[PDB]
Amino acid sequence: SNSSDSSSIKVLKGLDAVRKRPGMYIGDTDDGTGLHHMVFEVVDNAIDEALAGHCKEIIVTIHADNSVSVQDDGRGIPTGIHPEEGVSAAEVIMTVLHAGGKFDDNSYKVSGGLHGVGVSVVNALSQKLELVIQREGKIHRQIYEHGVPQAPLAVTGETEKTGTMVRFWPSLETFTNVTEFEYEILAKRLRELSFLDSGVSIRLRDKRDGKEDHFHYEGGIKAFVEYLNKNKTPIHPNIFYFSTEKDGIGVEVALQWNDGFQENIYCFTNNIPQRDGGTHLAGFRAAMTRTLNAYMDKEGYSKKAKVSATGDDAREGLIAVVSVKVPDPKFSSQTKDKLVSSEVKSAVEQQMNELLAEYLLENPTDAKIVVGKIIDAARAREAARRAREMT
Amino acid sequence: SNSSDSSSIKVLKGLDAVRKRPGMYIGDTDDGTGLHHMVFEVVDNAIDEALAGHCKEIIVTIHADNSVSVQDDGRGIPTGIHPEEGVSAAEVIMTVLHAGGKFDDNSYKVSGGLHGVGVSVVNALSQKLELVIQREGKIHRQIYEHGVPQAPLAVTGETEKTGTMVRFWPSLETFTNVTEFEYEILAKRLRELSFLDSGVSIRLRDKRDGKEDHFHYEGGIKAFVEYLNKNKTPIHPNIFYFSTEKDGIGVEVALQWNDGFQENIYCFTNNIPQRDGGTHLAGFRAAMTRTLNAYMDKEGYSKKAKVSATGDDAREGLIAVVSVKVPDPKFSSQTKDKLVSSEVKSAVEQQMNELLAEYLLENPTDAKIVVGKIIDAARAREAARRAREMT
Ligand SMILES: Nc1ncnc2c1ncn2[C@@H]1O[C@H](COP(=O)(O)OP(=O)(O)NP(=O)(O)O)[C@@H](O)[C@H]1O
Ligand SMILES: Nc1ncnc2c1ncn2[C@@H]1O[C@H](COP(=O)(O)OP(=O)(O)NP(=O)(O)O)[C@@H](O)[C@H]1O
Repeated sequence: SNSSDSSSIKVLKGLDAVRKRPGMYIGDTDDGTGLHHMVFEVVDNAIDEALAGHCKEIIVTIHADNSVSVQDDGRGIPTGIHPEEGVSAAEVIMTVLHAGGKFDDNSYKVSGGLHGVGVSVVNALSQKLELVIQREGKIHRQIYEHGVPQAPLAVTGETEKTGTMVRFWPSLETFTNVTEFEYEILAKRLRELSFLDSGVSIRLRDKRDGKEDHFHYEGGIKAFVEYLNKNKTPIHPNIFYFSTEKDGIGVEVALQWNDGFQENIYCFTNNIPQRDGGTHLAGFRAAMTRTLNAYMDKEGYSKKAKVSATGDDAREGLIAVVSVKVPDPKFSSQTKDKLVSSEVKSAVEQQMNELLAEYLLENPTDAKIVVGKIIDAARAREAARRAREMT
Repeated sequence: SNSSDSSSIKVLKGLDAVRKRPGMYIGDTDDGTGLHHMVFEVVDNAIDEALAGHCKEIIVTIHADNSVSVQDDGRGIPTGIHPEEGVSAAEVIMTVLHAGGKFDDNSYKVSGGLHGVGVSVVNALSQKLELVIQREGKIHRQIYEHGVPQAPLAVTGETEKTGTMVRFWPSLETFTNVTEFEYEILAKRLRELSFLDSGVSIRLRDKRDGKEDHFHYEGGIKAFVEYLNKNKTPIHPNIFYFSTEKDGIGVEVALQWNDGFQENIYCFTNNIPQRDGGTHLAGFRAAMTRTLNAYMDKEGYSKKAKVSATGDDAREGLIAVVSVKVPDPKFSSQTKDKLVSSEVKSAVEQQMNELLAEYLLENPTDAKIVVGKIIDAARAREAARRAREMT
């Protein structure tokens, strides 16, 4: 009719569709976030090996030629010929969307990975990708150029070591504006990951200027909160912390208040951060609001001060880390920005409701100092409300 | 623990990936978000036929059995066998991810659709999908059960009409909790869709209770702003408006302030709404702040008042519709909640900076009034600010 022939229907094979529409896969290819998510897509997979108790060291290097390599010491990507595909499993996971060992809990009981597209997306959006896999006594190597394998995966040598090293050179045909890696952006994620995974040595090297770091904090998310408050001024001594595992879901929370008025809840799901929060954030906020007000009410603070007390008043100056371990998580996007697994909200809420209530009662000084802050917040808030009329 | 062989890696063929990980394709499958998005994936395709100037009526029906059908009087899905797929173009689009006519401007100059995934995702997550294509004098029908054709696309009759009808029954194996359609959620989308597409009769029929709607507004986004403000109180007679197309990007804005204090900015890219905003919102906000502030300064308002006038105060009680019409749009998620194409920010900002400036000049009464509002808001920002940090 109007160029509406059957031939007007174009089918994009292989990785063509991701290069064509990088947005739904990698996110923002302009503001520099999707470019860094490229390093993160690889790292996450290494962290997944760490979760399964395999990888205990990860080395991220920014090279002078504007490429990053992520080397881990896990089991290594499977190298054997695929039973259904005909080429090495290594090649399958790199060239096929929705191909991966994370479609069940057989290789990874709990993992951030689940889409079977992460590393293939990086490979697709890369001018070149070098893959070196050590496992089953052999060193394996394979070079890619825009997702297309240059030769079949080759056994280049012998080794007793196990591991996977993926080095990629992002395609500037995809990424614009921000085209070079930024050390600090990598350092932040890597540092938190270290806090989230004690025992895992994470080294960050920058071959452009020689800078480097070695994150191996062992204090967990409690030390993480301490870190988040370093150039802050916490108002109470006892960081509220708990780590439960109920109905197959793990919820770990560490939090503390400061004298500032900024709210900062860092939410994670199987170590993947949720910029857009989600069900865990929801369960956490509803739980903290119910609990804090419940304490103010039963303790008469609400009565004393006739204070409203809202979530916002409560979250003012809050530094909290909420990490959940979910067997089969759900994300509303490929970049795991929002957690949509409904069952998680209750999981976090139940635990926050019970355990935080306990915290308040067990830590009177802390509870009081915090309640004061809330009341004061509710006061200044409504004072400003009344100040509208009293202009 | 050690489960890592080539057989470990699974490859989800066809629509299995979507059924496996519906989230990265349709979003939240439990709160109703994804459920209604299913309908919207369909409607959008019809709206693109409408943007292409081929569809004038769209009838969306919520059936008693909780299925929804969308009928359009457009070109109809290509029924001709696909050159390389060896199956009808209609079946290709319905069962193959990344297959459609939006990978170029041949069938559609501009279109919200671009992923070649929308309606196949729908079918994938539908326990049943009925397809009826009235094309080239013939009626073509085909039934799918969970993405699988029950029989090839068959010609069932003769016809004088062209159009596409997709009735789908969501899979309860996918969708949970909110599984019944909400008329209001559909009505809102369609009514704004009617505003964005003058000349397209959009009908809503609820076969559960007999409720019906027929949106066919012609005042464009200006009527849209009137509509949005009718429940409120606009403070100035003239709605700011312009429709330009520079550098290949069409940008159309319509705004008006009400004496309230909320900010209601609706952003669309090819009629697709952006809940999370994006580059068009960024440019809009920027140009808005700059223009007004510039006006307040040149007209000496600030030289008297002694205020900074931040955008957030300039946007109080504002209602605006920002519709961009871009060739190759970029979204950071399949659901398209945030536009990431950087070139649109410059586009919206420049256009706004020019015409908004002119508007304040060409419309004094309005300008002084709005500025009056801004002033009171910025002043109140500081009055409330005083009491705020005054206990
Ligand atoms: N460092 C690694 N060590 C071992 N196996 C790896 C590594 N990276 C990738 N793999 C395997 O290859 C797979 C496919 O990886 P990937 O393409 O990135 O998808 P994924 O693991 O499903 N997660 P996601 O980012 O949600 O798409 C995972 O299923 C792992 O089994
Ligand atoms: N009602 C309709 N009328 C005419 N053509 C249609 C209709 N629906 C779908 N089509 C054709 O089939 C296609 C595939 O639709 P779809 O699977 O839903 O992807 P899309 O249009 O690329 N958009 P998106 O949601 O971004 O993936 C479009 O590319 C149209 O050419």
